[PDB]
Amino acid sequence: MTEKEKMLAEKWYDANFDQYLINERARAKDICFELNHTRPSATNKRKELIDQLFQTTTDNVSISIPFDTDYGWNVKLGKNVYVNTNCYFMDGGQITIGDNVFIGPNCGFYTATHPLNFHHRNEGFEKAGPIHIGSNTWFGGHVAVLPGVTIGEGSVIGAGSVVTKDIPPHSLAVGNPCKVVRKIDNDLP
Amino acid sequence: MTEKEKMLAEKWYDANFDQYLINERARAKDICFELNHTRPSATNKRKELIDQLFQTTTDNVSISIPFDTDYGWNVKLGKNVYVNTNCYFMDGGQITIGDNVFIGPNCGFYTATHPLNFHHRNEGFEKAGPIHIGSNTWFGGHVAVLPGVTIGEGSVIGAGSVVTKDIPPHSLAVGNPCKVVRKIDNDLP
Amino acid sequence: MTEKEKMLAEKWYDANFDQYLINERARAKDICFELNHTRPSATNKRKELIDQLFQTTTDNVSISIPFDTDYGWNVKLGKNVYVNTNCYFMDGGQITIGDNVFIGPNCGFYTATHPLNFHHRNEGFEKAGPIHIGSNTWFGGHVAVLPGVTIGEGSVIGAGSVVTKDIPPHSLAVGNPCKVVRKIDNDLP
Ligand SMILES: CC(C)(COP(=O)(O)OP(=O)(O)OC[C@H]1O[C@@H](n2cnc3c(N)ncnc32)[C@H](O)[C@@H]1OP(=O)(O)O)[C@@H](O)C(=O)NCCC(=O)NCCS
Ligand SMILES: CC(C)(COP(=O)(O)OP(=O)(O)OC[C@H]1O[C@@H](n2cnc3c(N)ncnc32)[C@H](O)[C@@H]1OP(=O)(O)O)[C@@H](O)C(=O)NCCC(=O)NCCS
Ligand SMILES: CC(C)(COP(=O)(O)OP(=O)(O)OC[C@H]1O[C@@H](n2cnc3c(N)ncnc32)[C@H](O)[C@@H]1OP(=O)(O)O)[C@@H](O)C(=O)NCCC(=O)NCCS
Ligand SMILES: [Cl-]
Ligand SMILES: [Cl-]
Ligand SMILES: [Cl-]
Ligand SMILES: [Cl-]
Ligand SMILES: [Cl-]
Ligand SMILES: [Cl-]
Repeated sequence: MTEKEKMLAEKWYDANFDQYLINERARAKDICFELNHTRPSATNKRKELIDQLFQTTTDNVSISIPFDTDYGWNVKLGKNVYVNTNCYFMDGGQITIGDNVFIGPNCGFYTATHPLNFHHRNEGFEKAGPIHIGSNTWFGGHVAVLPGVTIGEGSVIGAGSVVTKDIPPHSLAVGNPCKVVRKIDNDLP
Repeated sequence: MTEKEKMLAEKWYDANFDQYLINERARAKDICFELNHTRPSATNKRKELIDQLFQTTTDNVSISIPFDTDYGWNVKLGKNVYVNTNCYFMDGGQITIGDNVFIGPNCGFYTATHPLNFHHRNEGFEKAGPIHIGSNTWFGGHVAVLPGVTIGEGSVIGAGSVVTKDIPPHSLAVGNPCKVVRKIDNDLP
Repeated sequence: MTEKEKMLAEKWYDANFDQYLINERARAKDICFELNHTRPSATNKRKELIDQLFQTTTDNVSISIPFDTDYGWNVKLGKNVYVNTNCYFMDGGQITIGDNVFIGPNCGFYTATHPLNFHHRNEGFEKAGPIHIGSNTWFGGHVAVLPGVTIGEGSVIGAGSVVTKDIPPHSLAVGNPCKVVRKIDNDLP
C-alpha cells in the first residue's frame, strides 16, 4: 500500500515524507491561499477556486475567508453548506458533510491523530479518523470536532464545544467536552 | 416591517434572501477584505477603512488584522477599544462596546441564532440577540460571547471562556460556561 | 530600567506608550503581514521572513499562515517545530519552545497580563509571564496557554484545552481548565 492508501484505510502513514501527500497538501494550500486573497464579491472566481479545491462541482457551498484544508478532495460535500470565517477542514481522514449544514466561524474539523509516544510521533507518522457531519446540522462558532467523530443529522452543537464523542441525531449538545442537553423536535412545521 | 427592522427588533428575519441585508453584508465584507490586506503601518488608510466599516469617526479604536463583522454599522463603539487579531463582531444584533475595552485575540461576539428545527432553519431565518460590552472591561484570548449577553462594566473575562449568561459588573469570570469567580476592587488607586 | 527590561523581568511595564516597544511590535507586525501574504510554496522567501521575524536561523520550523507574534525575537525555538494555521505567539514574556514540537491550528500562547483594576489597566501597563514548551510535545487545535505556564517535555495537550496551570512531563492533559488525565508511556520503542 502507498502512504495515501494507508491514510484512507485508517492505518499509520508517513504524513511528512511521502512525496505524493506532500505535493497534494501543497496543491491545496496554494489554492486556499488564492481563495483567501480573492475579493469576497468576486463570485465566479471564488466558485472556480472552491470547485478546484474540493475537486467537485459544488451546489451552494458558501466559504467565507479565510479557509483552510489539507487535501480538499477528501472533503465530501452536500448542497447548501454555509461555512463562516476561519474554518479548517483537516481532511487526511475523509470529512463527509451532508446537505443544509450551517458551520459557524472558527470551527476546526480535525481528523489527524499523532502517536502519544514521542519516538513514534517524531518520525511524522499520523493516523486519520474520518469525521461525518449529518445533514440538517448547525454548529455555533469556536467548535472543535475531533478525529473519528460523527454528528447525527438534525443536531445542533453549541458555540465553543469540543466534540470528543459522537452526537446522536436530532440532539442539542454543548460543552467541553460536548454532551447532549436534550432532543430537538424536527417534525415538519 | 422590513427585514432589517425585524433584525433590529429581535424578531425572526429573512437573513439569506433579503436584498438589502445581503447588500449590506457584501459592503462590510469587501471593506474588511481591504482592511485585512492593508499594511499595518498604513495608519491613515486603516483609520479610513475602519471608520467606513463602522460608519463612525472612531477615537482610538485599534483593530489588529484580520478582522470580520457582518454589518459594521451595527457595532457601536466607545473610545479606547483595543481589538487584537482575528476577532469577529457578528453584529446582526447590535454590539455595543463601551470605553476602555481590551479585547484579546480570536474573540467572537456572536449575536446570531438560528431555529433549532431544521425545516425552519433551512429557510435561512435568523433572530439576533444584542451583545452589550461594558466600559472598563478586559477579555482574554479565545473568548466566545453568545447572543443576548451583557458583560458588566469593570469586569474581566478569562481566556477561553464561553459566555452564555450575563456577567455582573466588577467581576472576574472564567470558564466554559463562563462563571463568576470573584469580585474585582476597581476603586481609584 | 527601561520598559523592555521591566517587560523581561516580570515587572509592570508601559506596553502602550514606550516608543522602543511600539517600534519593535511594528517591526514584527510588518514582517508577519508580509509572511501572511507570501505564497505557501515560496519556500525560500518564507524561510527568510521567518528567520527575520524570530531573529534566528531556524532549523525545520514550519509556520503555516496566518501567523502572529508581538516581538518575534522573544520566541526561542528548537528544531523541528511544526506550527499549523492561525497561531499567535504573544511573546512579551519569553516563549521558549523545545525540539520536536507539534502545535495544532488556532493555538494561542499568551504571555500578557493586564491589571485587574481598570484604573491601572486603562493606563496600558502590562506584566508578562513567560511560557515554556518542552521538547517532544503535541498540542491539539484550539488550545490556549496562559501566562507563566510550563508544559513539560513529552506531554500532549488535547484540542480545545485552556492551560491555566503547569503540565508535568510525560502527561496527557485535556480540558478547560486543562487537567492531567494520565501518564504517557514514552519508552523507546
Ligand atoms: C446552540 C445554542 C443556541 C444553544 O443555546 P440554547 O438553545 O439557549 O440552550 P439551552 O437553553 O438549552 O441551555 C441553557 C444552559 O446551557 C448552557 N449553555 C448554553 N449554550 C452553551 C454553550 N454553547 N456552551 C456551554 N454551555 C452552554 C447555559 O450556560 C445554560 O445553563 P443554566 O442551566 O445555568 O441556565 C447556543 O449554545 C449557541 O451556539 N449560540 C451561539 C450562536 C453562535 O455561535 N452564533 C452563530 C454561528 S453558527
Ligand atoms: C483573566 C485572568 C488574568 C485571570 O487569572 P487569575 O487572576 O490569575 O485567576 P485566579 O487566580 O483568580 O484563578 C485561579 C483558578 O481559576 C482557574 N482559571 C483561571 N483562569 C482561567 C481561565 N481562563 N479558564 C478557566 N479556568 C481559569 C485556574 O485553573 C485556577 O484553578 P485553581 O483553583 O486550581 O488554582 C486569566 O484567566 C487570563 O485570561 N489570562 C490570559 C490572558 C490573555 O488571554 N492574554 C491577553 C489577551 S487579552
Ligand atoms: C490528544 C488527544 C489524542 C487525546 O485523545 P485520546 O488519546 O483518545 O484520550 P483519552 O482516551 O484519554 O480520552 C477519552 C475521554 O477523554 C475525553 N477527552 C478526550 N479528548 C478531550 C479533549 N480534547 N477535551 C476534553 N475532553 C477530552 C473524552 O470526552 C473521553 O471521555 P470518556 O471517559 O467519557 O470516554 C485528543 O484530545 C486530541 O487532541 N485530538 C484532536 C487532534 C487534533 O487537534 N488534531 C491534530 C492537530 S495537533
Ligand atoms: Cl455562522
Ligand atoms: Cl498512540
Ligand atoms: Cl490582547
Ligand atoms: Cl428555535
Ligand atoms: Cl497540526
Ligand atoms: Cl492585578
